[PDB]
Amino acid sequence: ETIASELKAIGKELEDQKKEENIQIAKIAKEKFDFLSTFKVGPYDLIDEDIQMKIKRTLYSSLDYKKENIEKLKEILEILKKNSEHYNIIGRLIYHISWGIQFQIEQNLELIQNGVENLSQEESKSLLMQIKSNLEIKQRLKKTLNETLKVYNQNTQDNEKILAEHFNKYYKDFDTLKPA
Amino acid sequence: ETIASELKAIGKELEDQKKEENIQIAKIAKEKFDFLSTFKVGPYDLIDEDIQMKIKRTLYSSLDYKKENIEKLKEILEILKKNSEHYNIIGRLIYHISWGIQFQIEQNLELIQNGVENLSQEESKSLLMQIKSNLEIKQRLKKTLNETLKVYNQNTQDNEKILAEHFNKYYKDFDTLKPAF
Repeated sequence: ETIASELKAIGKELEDQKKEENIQIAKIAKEKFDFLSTFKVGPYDLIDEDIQMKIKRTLYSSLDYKKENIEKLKEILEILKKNSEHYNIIGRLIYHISWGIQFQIEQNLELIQNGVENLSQEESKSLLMQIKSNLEIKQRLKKTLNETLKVYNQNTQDNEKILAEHFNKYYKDFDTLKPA
Repeated sequence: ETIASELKAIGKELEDQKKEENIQIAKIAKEKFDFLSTFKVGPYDLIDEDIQMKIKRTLYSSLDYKKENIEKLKEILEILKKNSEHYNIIGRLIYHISWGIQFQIEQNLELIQNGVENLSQEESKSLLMQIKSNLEIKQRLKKTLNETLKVYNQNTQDNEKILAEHFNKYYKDFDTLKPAF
């Protein structure tokens, strides 16, 4: 092909990405909006730095490292955390998906670091396609977080409208209050 | 007389509300959920401790000094502060009403501390009825804020429902995600 030349290149591409995000992520904990650093889905959950790293990677990346959107994500997660019934679905986003993706990427990166020559032709073929599926997932996710955010923003907007009109109704003066 | 006897008692009355709230408010001060202590309606607004005291009095009172409802009020005010257009209507609640009420209360308390005997019969009557209107309003406000907390609570609820539903739809798995294109 060479598939082993492709593979090695596709591995340098994502090992660069990793270095870019490593920096971008470093700055966010510098500027102090790295909520994921402390984030636990439940009360007494243990937090592993390496598992969180992976999660930051995908979540901060999809959000384009923007502070406004990372704050907005934090608020969404915080809202859902209130009800133990939402613990599971949050984990699916935070772990199964956000960590899960980085985990697959790391195994892929490893198979390449181990030597593409030590791979059967058909193994090299799966690795390549597998990598590409992971890259595609990242994008699917990015497009879903975009919607997640457009839904949250709308909601926030509606709440503002409602709240403001309630104030400009019962709060014009004393006369506009609650008769007993 | 003897509206004098009435006034005097309606005064030790609201002077009691003051010592109780003074304590209740004091607690909230070290329990560090007293946002009114640092709350400005606008960017570079000056904060007077005495004017804030009055506001805490009515605001924290109407919220039976419940730490949670006080947090909820803080969030409502914070949300509206974002748009400059809402500066006025916030002030009407915070100042004209919340401070305004305590201010009238203090003048009333003073007329009594000054001596009810130094008051005409006409004056004595108006004072009494005026006090009662203040004590009436103090309730209107309490009941209104509660409705306000309901409006906020409802909204919060709706947002939870919407968000969860969205989450369950898209985050169930990799396959539930939106298309890449």
